[PDB]
This record gives sequence, C-alpha cells and structure tokens, in this order.
Amino acid sequence: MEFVNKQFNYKDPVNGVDIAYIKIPNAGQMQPVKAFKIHNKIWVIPERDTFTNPEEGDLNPPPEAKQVPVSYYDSTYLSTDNEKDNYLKGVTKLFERIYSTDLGRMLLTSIVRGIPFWGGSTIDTELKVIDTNCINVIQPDGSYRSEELNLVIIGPSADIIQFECKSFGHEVLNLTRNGYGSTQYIRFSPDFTFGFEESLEVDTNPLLGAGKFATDPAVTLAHQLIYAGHRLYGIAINPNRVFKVNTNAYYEMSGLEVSFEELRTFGGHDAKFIDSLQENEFRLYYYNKFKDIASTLNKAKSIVGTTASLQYMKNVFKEKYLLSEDTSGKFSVDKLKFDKLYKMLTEIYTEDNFVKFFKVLNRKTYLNFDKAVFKINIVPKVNYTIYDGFNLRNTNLAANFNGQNTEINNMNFTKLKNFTGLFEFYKLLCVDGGSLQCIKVNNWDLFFSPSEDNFTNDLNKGEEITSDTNIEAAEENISLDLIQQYYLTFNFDNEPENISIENLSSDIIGQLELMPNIERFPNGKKYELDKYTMFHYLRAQEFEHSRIALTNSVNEALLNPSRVYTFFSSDYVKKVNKATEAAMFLGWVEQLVYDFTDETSEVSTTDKIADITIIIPYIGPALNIGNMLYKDDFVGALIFSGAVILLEFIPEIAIPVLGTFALVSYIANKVLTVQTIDNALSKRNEKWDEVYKYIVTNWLAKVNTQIDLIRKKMKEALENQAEATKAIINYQYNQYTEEEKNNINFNIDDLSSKLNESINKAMININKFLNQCSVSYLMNSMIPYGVKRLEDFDASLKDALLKYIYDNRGTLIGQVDRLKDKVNNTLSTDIPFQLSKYVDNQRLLST
Repeated sequence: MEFVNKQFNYKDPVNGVDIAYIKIPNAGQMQPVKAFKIHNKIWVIPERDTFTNPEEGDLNPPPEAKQVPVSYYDSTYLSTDNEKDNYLKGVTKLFERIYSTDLGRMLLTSIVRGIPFWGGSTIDTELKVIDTNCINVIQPDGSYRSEELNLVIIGPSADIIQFECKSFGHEVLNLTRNGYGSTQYIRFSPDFTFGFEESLEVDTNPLLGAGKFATDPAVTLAHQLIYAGHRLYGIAINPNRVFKVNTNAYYEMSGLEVSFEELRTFGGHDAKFIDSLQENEFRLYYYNKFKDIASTLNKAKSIVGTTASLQYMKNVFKEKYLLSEDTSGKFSVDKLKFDKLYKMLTEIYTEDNFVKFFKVLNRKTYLNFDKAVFKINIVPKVNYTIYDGFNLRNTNLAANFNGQNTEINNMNFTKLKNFTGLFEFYKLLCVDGGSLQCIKVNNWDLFFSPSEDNFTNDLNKGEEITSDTNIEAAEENISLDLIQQYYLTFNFDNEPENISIENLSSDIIGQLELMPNIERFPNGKKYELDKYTMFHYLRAQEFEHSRIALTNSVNEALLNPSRVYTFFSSDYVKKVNKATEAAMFLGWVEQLVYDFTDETSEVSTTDKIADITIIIPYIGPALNIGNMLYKDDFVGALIFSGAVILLEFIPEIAIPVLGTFALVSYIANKVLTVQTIDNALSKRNEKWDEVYKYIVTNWLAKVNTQIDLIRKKMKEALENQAEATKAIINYQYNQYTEEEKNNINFNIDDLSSKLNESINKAMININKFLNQCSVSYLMNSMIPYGVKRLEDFDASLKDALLKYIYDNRGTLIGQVDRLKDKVNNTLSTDIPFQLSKYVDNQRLLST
C-alpha cells in the first residue's frame, strides 16, 4: 500500500469513518450501500449502479440494440460478497498502479485538490456547500453525518463494459462547465477488459505476438479520471460540441458519436483535430469562469453550514484555482498561472501520455475501436503487478507486451461473447440488375470522414498593427520534458483536510446532468456498385472455420466458400494448392514458409516520387488501390499521381486570401514606430505558424485517418493469408493415415509462429511506406496551397512596411536602413515547415 493506506476486506465491519453504509444523491430514495473510503475525498462502492439513474434500474440487455462496437451483459455480476471483495482489491490495485507513475501521482493529487466550489447560496455574500457534492455516512449507532467528497467509483450499470463519468446537476448552474466542479461518479469494473488490434508498435517490436491484445485496465481507469479531472475543475467541453461525420458515401460510417472532450482526453493526434480557433475559444471561456469565481470569493462576507472559517474556505479555493492574493486580501486570476493549470489538466493529463509512463501496448487513436471483451483477474500478484501490469519482468511475459497478448497469456484472458453482433450495425455493399453479390461491412470497419463544419478559421480576417499589439510567446511543445517540468512544481503534502460540515437531509435529492438527446443513426443501407471495393477484396480472403480450402487469384472466391482470394503470385497458388505426398510434407511446409516471406517482404525502391522512397507493390492487388489492379501497375500508378492514390476520399483544403495588416503611425515618436514594425514582423511569423497548424489539423483528421485504417486492413489481409495457408497445410496433414504421428511429427503452432514473424516483418515495411505517403500528401498536395497564400501575404506586408518606413523616415532617421534591411531579410525568406512543431507524437516524424 501507498496511495490507499488501508487493506480492506469487503466483509470487515462498519466504523462510520472509512467503512460505512452510505447514501448518495438520488432521484427519490435509496437504501444505504456499504462503501469504502480508499483515500481522502475518494470513495469506492462495490455495487452495480442501480442508484444514480432512475431509468437505469433493470440490469438486462435493453430492447433497443445499442449502437456500440463492444458490449457485455450479465445481471449476475457483482452480487456476491466474494466478487465485491475482489472488485475492491482490483480498483485499489489500479489506483496504486496509476500512483506509481509521475504522471499518475500528479493526476490523483490534482483530483484530491479539486474540491467542488461552494456556490450553493442564493445570497451572493455567502459560501454554501452544494448538497449533491456530499454523501451521508451512516454510523454504527444508527445516526449519520454528511461529508464532502470528490470522487466515487461504483460498479457498472447494465452494460458491464460501459465505463463512464457521471455527476449530479444543478437547477440553474452548469457545474462541469462553469469552473465550480461537482462530485464525479465513475462507473468502472476491473474484472473485464477490451481486446484490440495493434498495427503501429512492430517497428519498435519485431517479435510482437499474433492475435488480439488486452487493454491494461490501468489505462481505462486513468482515462476516466482525466474526464473526472475536467469536470472537477468545471472546464469540460460542452457535450454539444461533437465531431460530425459524413455518412452518405459507401465507404463512410453510418454514424459515430465522438465528442471534442473524448478526443481532447485521449490526446495524441486526435486532440489536434480540434482547430486553434475553438481551442482559444474554450480556454478564454474558462478563464472568464475562473475570474467569476475570484469575484465571488471577494464578495463573500460569511460562511454557512460548517465550523471552518471563511478565511480557511477562501484559502481552499485559492489553492485549487491557483488564485493570487494582494496584501489587502483581494483574489485574482493571473493569466499565466491559469494557462499553465489549464494546459496541465487539458494536455498533460491525456490517455496517450499515461501509455508513455505505463509502457503498455495501447490504441494510438480513439478511432482504433475495441473488438472483444475478456474476463480478467488482476488481484493475484502472479497475474498483474502494480509495477509491470500483465507484462511481468523476469518472465516470458516481459518482452514484446506478451503479457498483454491474448494468445500467449491465455491463462489470464477468457474471451466472452460480444453482445453486439458482428454484422448487427453495417452497410450492405453489393456488386452486379437482378442478381447481386452483397457483403455486410461492420459500421466500425468503415472510414471516419469528418464533416467540413468541424474545421473553422479566421485566416481571411484582417488586422491593425499598433505599438500595443500583443505578441504571443511560441507554444511550448508537449513532451516528456514538459511533463517533467510540471512534476517539479508539485508539492506532495498539504491536501485539503476533511473539514466537518453540518448534516444535510438524510435523502440528498439530485438528478444527473441532462445528457443530450442523440438519435440512432440509420442501419443496413444498401449500395449498388459497378466495381469491387477494398471491402470486397478483403472479404474474399476469408474462409469458414464440409472442410477443404483452396487459394486463387480472382475475386470469384467471393462465389465459392471453399476458394479464398490471394494477392500472392500465380506461382504461389500452384504450390500451395498442390496435393503433397507424406514423405515430402516437411520440405513442402518449409518451402511454403519461405515463399510466404518472399511474397510479403517485397519492397520496391524509388527516387521518383519525393517524400516516398519505398513502395510495397502488393498493396495494389491486396486492397484494390485506385481500382486498376496489378503490382507493377501499382508502382506505376503511385509514381504518376503520388500519395492521393491511396485515399478513398480526397479532402478539400481551401485557404482563403489572407487578411492583410494595416499599420498605425506615430509622428515624431521613434520608439513606438519601431515597435509597430517589430510587432508586424512577429505577427507575420504567427500568421505562417497559424496556416501550418490549420493545414496540419485538417490533414490529421481527413487524411492520416484514412492511412491509419489502411494499415489495419493490410494487417488483416496478411493475417487472412496466413490463416488460409495454415488451413490448407493442416488439411493436407490430416489426409495421411498414422504415418503422421511417429514419422512427420508436425507442429502447427511453430508454423503459426513462423508466419507471424513474416507478417511482423511485412508490417514494418508497410508502416514505413504508409507513413511516407501520409506525410508526402501533406507536403505535396496540402502545404503548397498554404505557402502560396503566405507568399502573397509577405509581398503585401513587404510593400506596406517599406512604404511605412519611407513615410516615417522623418521620425525614424537614426536607423531607417537598419529597419529597411530587417524587413527585406525577414520577408524574402519563407518560414520553413517543421512537422515536429505541430505533432507531439513520434511516428511520421522520423520520415
């Protein structure tokens, strides 16, 4: 123990201090629930949540199917003392795991300091607690006392693997969006986790194992705490701000509900989907909310419902909001300290950064959707530790995230049935009109495609440059060094003491926050197409797990369920389809492993594209890129038109005529005229940086996302090939009569392992290629439209400033040539584009 300085057993008796039956805010009445206080301001309740929502009482699968990639239902889970005990030890262990990291130590500390604001009075000269931020703690003698708290962890409602962060609302105030904060209830379970597919970590790991991987539940809990942090500090982005997707095209998703907050909280490339304009909008919005809080602290003449003094309570909120105070005692919001605190909560505390600290395998995007659900047990030390998670040191599970590999570490992951059917939410893609060849494509296997309305700019808007024009210091890049800098400003003692309040009504009446009405997206929309598609080519490579598979080179594999499509050569099919005599089986399998490697490790080298040095030719026939077909045709297609060929949809990238600067002059004041010129020149630098950041934003959301899904499909295609080949080989083995056992002695697992190495080796090359395309399209097809407008702008500012200096040669006299040289040198050179200035992540940065 360390963060949880207590080693609870569920059955331990009640004491009314850290083990007690409690009453939480509720729509009407609830019977007390036995709860545990694991740490100051933080409680845990080992019950399924049938309390927080009056609508969520039943624990069964709902009548309406629910449009999520993964879900799980079992009304029996968490109803025994034994399960409750294990939940309590599970949640505890995850807290300790989060606390062992520098990042987690800060976040948990931030959480404890983030006391919800005392803004419950209708009289604005008083500080009063808001009741729904408290709970009632039953005593052994039957009586109760009320207590403030910041965080409650409760078991999930009906859908066992829907982890979410809920809190109670107010009649007039928006507590999670006004700076105040409110006590957060996290529905969470440490007894289940998600299965997902990797594609992005093989470069740093050639030896990565075969199938699905398991999310470390410490990441899942951290993510939720990050949400909780935002709402505790009342700076959460309105849930009405969401990423709207286009849905009408055949390759697009039928729908997706991602919020700004969800993407902000993940971090990584996803956070950069949110354009600067809205980012400045949100920061400025919460700045003002903090300002209002300071005012209210200055208005306060009294405090009700506690024995703590006004002075102590004013000090608590000064400490939370990092307010400064005069010697007279006036509280204020310093713009510098705010920006630091808001960045810490907003951009330092992200899911992507925790993964850096946990050293686990994890999704690199929110758009990498969960695929499976697993039963887990993280309590035994031999399963999962505070220090390594599943990947225990000095064990087979230490390297290549093996302990997270669902196949190698099968003792630890039991697959459960996904209650969301594979083709429950889908589009129907058909090719030829009386006869049709139709395939269902899972909603979440389709393309992202954000709508144009999510991206805004004021690049067209003009400006006046004065000697008083604000120059903003360049944004300090989010990195492990910045996090280190913030870690050193923490002082890990002096958490706000558990002050006693007067008792509330024994039933705390509260409603959860609105949660906006969101209509189900349409389902099973049919599409009639003339040409096969990426999805068709992919489906053709699958077979049924009547048993004898055969490989072939055309999509009529979509016709026979016993023929499977391969993008491998005609030579390879002859060999793998060839019926093989027993005395020659081993030599056959060995040669097939070499052939498989030769087919998958193909790399064409070029100097004809620029920003693209390698080309993997088989991506052409593997996913039907451009439709044209043929490997040597694909290299030719790529060389002719560049990276665009890979995209399913071409983004629009319209940069308007950039707003020009009008300069103000100051007759006979040399110094202020000098400042106007400098402020104009540094404002051009800002303008360049702004167009670059805007283009990058667009590129990440509309382009790089397409490539991200294209590597997933490439890993699928490869996996499909290895399965077809294995099936074929195993069928061949199974035809021999007992000349198998003593003589052949064939290990299908060693084969499966060899093929997995090839797939790994191939994906290294595929990642290199797809990154190059991605960056290439940015550099050649998007950035040039930015630079063009910026060039026109420099020429305008050049003329303005050389005229301005001439018209003020009377005022400037001392140094007109100096300033004339400064303008000529600054504006005759483009500000060069550095990608590391605009992405914090490391992939696509090597390139």
